[PDB]
Amino acid sequence: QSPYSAAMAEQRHQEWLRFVDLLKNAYQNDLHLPLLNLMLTPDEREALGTRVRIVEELLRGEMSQRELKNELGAGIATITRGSNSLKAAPVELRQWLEEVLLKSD
Amino acid sequence: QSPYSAAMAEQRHQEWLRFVDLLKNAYQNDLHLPLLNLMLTPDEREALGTRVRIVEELLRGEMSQRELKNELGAGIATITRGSNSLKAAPVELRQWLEEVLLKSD
DNA sequence: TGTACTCGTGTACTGGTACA
DNA sequence: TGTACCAGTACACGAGTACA
Ligand SMILES: N[C@@H](Cc1c[nH]c2ccccc12)C(=O)O
Ligand SMILES: N[C@@H](Cc1c[nH]c2ccccc12)C(=O)O
Repeated sequence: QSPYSAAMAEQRHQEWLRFVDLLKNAYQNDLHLPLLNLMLTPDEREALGTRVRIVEELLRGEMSQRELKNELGAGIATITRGSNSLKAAPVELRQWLEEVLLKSD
Repeated sequence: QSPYSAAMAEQRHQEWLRFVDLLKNAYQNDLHLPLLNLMLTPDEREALGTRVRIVEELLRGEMSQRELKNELGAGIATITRGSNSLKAAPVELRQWLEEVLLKSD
């Protein structure tokens, strides 16, 4: 059993909250897409316009191969793979994610 | 019926904005990490750490130089891509980065 | 027969060398 | 001079296959 610097949410590999404070401080206005450029490949317009499009239906249909995740977008894998959402675990904090969507509780 | 996209239309690409306003709100704590991974790019948790960290230090003066780009974590193709990064932004969006470094604020 | 999951490839990442 | 291509890593984006 090794010791741990307090509990809180960030620990072991935090190095991210210092990232959000500046990443969103720009989000307030149109300064959310100026970060998807200074990094060259951040042209994730498809990795964002198509990936968000996967939960968009995963939280409603979640049937995979039936709407248009890839026939004209991109998700077939990024929409059916969502079944593995455990990777970024939604339920852990989906509680707030649903708060801004449904969180019917 | 129609998405009405003739003039302006909603907040322009609501797909990215809906993911920005929801981010900042949860970006305050760890409610954004579930989304940054289960709805953005999760293995990118390292990519963002290294994609901005290069621009972060780029404005400072390091993380790129036949040895900083590497010691940084993967800035070589990145540090160099950082130049191409201007591609997703004609020095305008990069201007927000300066807003928190030299532009003014 | 249908559908789900897993897999493929290109390249995110990571970093080295050569060229511009 | 540093990076862009290129090499490596392992994954992402994207594809296909297998089972039910
Ligand atoms: N996540 C960034 C990673 C990146 C690629 N090349 C870069 C150059 C500089 C900074 C970041 C990057 C992106 O989407 O591209
Ligand atoms: N970058 C995320 C995007 C993604 C791929 N497949 C998904 C399935 C569901 C939700 C998101 C995704 C990932 O690699 O996982």
